[PDB]
Amino acid sequence: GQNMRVAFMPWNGYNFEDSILVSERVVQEDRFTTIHIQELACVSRDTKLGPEEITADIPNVGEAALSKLDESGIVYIGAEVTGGDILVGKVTPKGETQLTPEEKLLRAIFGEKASDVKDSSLRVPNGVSGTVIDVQVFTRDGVEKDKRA
Amino acid sequence: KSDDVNGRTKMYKNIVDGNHQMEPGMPESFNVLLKEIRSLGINIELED
Amino acid sequence: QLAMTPQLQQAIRLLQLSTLELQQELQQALESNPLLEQIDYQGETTQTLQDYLMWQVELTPFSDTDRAIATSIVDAVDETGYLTVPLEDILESIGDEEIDIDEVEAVLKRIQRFDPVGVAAKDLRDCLLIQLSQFDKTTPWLEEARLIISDHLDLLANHDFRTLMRVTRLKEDVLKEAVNLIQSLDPRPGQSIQTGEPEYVIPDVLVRKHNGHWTVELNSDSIPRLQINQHYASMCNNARNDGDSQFIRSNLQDAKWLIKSLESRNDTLLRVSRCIVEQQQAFFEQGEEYMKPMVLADIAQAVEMHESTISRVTTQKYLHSPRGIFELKYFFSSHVNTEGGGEASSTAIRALVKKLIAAENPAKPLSDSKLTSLLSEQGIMVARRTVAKYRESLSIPPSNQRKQL
Amino acid sequence: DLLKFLKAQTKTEEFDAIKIALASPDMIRSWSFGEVKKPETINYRTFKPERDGLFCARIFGPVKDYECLCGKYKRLKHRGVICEKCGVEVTQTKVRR
Amino acid sequence: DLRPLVPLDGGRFATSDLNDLYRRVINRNNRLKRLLDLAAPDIIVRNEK
DNA sequence: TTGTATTTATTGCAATTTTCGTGCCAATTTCTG
DNA sequence: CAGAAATTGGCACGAAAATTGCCTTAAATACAA
Ligand SMILES: [Zn+2]
Repeated sequence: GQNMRVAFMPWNGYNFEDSILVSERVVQEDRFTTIHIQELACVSRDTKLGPEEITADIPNVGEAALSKLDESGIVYIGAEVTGGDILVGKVTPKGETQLTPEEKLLRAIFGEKASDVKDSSLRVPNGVSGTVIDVQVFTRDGVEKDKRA
Repeated sequence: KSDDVNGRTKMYKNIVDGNHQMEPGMPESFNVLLKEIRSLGINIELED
Repeated sequence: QLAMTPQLQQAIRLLQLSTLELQQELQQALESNPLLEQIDYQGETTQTLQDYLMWQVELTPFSDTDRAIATSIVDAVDETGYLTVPLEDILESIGDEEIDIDEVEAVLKRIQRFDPVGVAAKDLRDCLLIQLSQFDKTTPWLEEARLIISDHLDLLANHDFRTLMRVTRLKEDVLKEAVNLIQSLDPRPGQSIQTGEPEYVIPDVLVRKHNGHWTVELNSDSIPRLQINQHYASMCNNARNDGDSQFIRSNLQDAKWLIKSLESRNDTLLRVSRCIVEQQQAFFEQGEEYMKPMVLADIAQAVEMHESTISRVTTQKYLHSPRGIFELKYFFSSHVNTEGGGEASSTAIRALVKKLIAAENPAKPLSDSKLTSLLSEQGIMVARRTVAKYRESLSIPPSNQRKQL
Repeated sequence: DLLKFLKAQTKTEEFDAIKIALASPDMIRSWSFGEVKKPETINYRTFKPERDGLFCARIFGPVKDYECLCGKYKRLKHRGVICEKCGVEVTQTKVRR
Repeated sequence: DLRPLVPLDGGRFATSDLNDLYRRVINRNNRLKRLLDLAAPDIIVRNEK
């Protein structure tokens, strides 16, 4: 702990029934400031309609949400994430859908990459904030390592 | 506030509408109790 | 030939069954034979797109009839957010004689401006126009993009950029910025609220690497196995005469036969899988495009069986390699000639074609002739029509429909 | 009429007593909508209910709102229609409760 | 819907307690039906009952 | 001694259907004079 | 402007490959006459 200059006296009821009254210099000097570290995981499994892949080009999201993702689709170290920021860009494949003229029209204008893929990217939970300080990548033997790993 | 499925939405709609009034209804965890009691071979029922 | 008795044909028929169907069929024989036996949270409500749409329908100042119409309209919305039925089917689902199509259109135009905007749109043109109407009037290229969305969308679909310039009277500068603005829109507005999980397949055969050589074994979790009930077998020795012993004898015989037929299927599957993975070690080490052109007659020469047996065994059984999960019939492919007298597999030419197409110049896509000539410099010797067939199997648009600005 | 159909599924039953007694076999057969004959729950190949199973769709109801199992009848305009190909009625998926 | 299956990550529908207890009863009932149809010796049918 | 009812052993053949690569040529795009 | 070169895919070849319905008993063995 810390050595505090303490006084024993009642002060206008702000230390009533086990309460504690603390000065503002204790907060200014960062005497009881602590650091808490929390980890999150993103797992890419193998489905029957092809495998899931971790990529930096999610079809439906804009160019701002991908601002803090590198070429391999993983957040930069040192980026201050908050709220629902994307940490790992992961995409799961949807397939085996028969083509229809409307589906062909939709696939032609916006490209084939947007179609036949879903979005399963890892995002920061609600009410969680911090700074990315460490990223660890585990790859099964046989799978080809990306640039980050 | 807890269990009546059709009353939760009515209460929310009334609160958003500025009318503070509820239609109570019946909890959804007593129907489960009735269905679990009468799956033991015991005929329990509401009457009248 | 071979004297085919209907008890051998059942053992033969056991091969061409998946593990799920095999376990389904084993239960029927298990419950019809006394002497056989086998050796061995509440949840949470997620919010889908239609639930979100209903949460807003109930909070919108509709009327009694308007809310009934909105219920039908929201009900006929798939997971991509597009209306799947004509408004004449909704007017019919209402079941009222005095309601006209004008009211249905009025309610639809209100539902179409919910969250997400553009949901419950009849088609792509309407879905884009709805989103374009919500933009502020002081937006660049708004009218230019709206013109070509409202009038000429087939030209953009076929990448007929030359015709668009003539009809819309536009230059290169605006025809690129407006098209980029169009691409900035959302093609599927209903996928924002997306809920679901993918479907997985538990494999039958597992192949891995050990000490530099590939090892193969059956997946011990899903392998089927039976056993003989010893308590009933202990009653064989004359508990009582006639039926009391004859029934147990005639059922023990068939239980033994069924167990033998199941083991004779597991061993055949294991040997076929080992031969398959031994003949294509190149595929597992360095992915596709190195896969050999093998056929059934090639496999039914090392294990010394008949081609019809290999045909039956490899039906609907999956193999798990470090690369992924495969059909165990994916490894049997066609072939084309090659320079040097060899052969090249079609499943490797498909990968090469995909790789070449995925790296062409976007302004000038490669045609089928420019792919045939490019392949016929590594000695692949493929006709143009075969390249077209491979491309259409890969679902890749022709060269004139891949160009872009 | 859809208005009455939608209004007649949010009503609350009125009562003033709860009676308990013993269940006759005829009473139990009156409660049920079908007989369960096979012990399989889910197909695991199509991830759909198996026929005459614990989680069956003809006995206990649809898995999707106003949508048959095979897919012939799929919308609200067909409400109440029992499909002749698999016997699944097209109603709400809450009737499984 | 009052005895649902548990979906956990990995495509695993683990069977709950009530479904196990129902499957056991259904298996025994089907075996007894088949044995009674086959006219099995009374010892086996007594054990099945 | 032999003739016979009993019990194993048998997981392939041979038709018949389906799929393969590649040529002909008409319809649609692109291009250079 | 416009005829020509280029591209694309439906349809048609023989050959190969993959499926599917069956010979719905022959020979070794232990027992009896
Ligand atoms: Zn049906």
